[PDB]
Amino acid sequence: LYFQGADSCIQFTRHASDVLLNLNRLRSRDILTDVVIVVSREQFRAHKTVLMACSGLFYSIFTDQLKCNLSVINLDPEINPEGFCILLDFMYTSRLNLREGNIMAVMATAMYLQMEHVVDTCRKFIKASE
Ligand SMILES: O=C1Cc2cc(Nc3nc(NCc4cccnc4)ncc3Cl)ccc2N1
Ligand SMILES: [K+]
Repeated sequence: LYFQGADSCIQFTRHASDVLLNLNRLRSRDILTDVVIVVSREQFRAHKTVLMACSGLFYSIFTDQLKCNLSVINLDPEINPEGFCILLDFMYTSRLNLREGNIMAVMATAMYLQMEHVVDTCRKFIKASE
């Protein structure tokens, strides 16, 4: 479906989420993935443009003339791979699987990746939990 947006244009309600769903399908089938992110010896395949669109750290890395060519990126080995996995899934779905057992790891990983809206959200859920 579509609607008449704030401008004159026709706007498609599900378009952006459909694009993201299709990018996640590509990721799931390893189609056009162009980088491996390595965390504590676990490898995660992804699309650089999606990483950059969601993360300040990945934005800085891939706009750098030297680093934009890298097909492998190592993160700080103190990073929890589960924390990374949760944020990567978020990037491709808009859904953040936050819970008691993981929220601290997720918040620390989001801070490192410069995902400021996720960091704020984590703060609110920790602050309410106290
Ligand atoms: O009108 C349109 C818009 C459109 C987008 C895409 N792109 C993708 N589709 C899927 N899966 C569904 C699919 C697979 C194979 C054939 N048909 C549909 N996964 C990933 C991507 Cl990137 C494919 C076809 C069409 N047709
Ligand atoms: K670790």
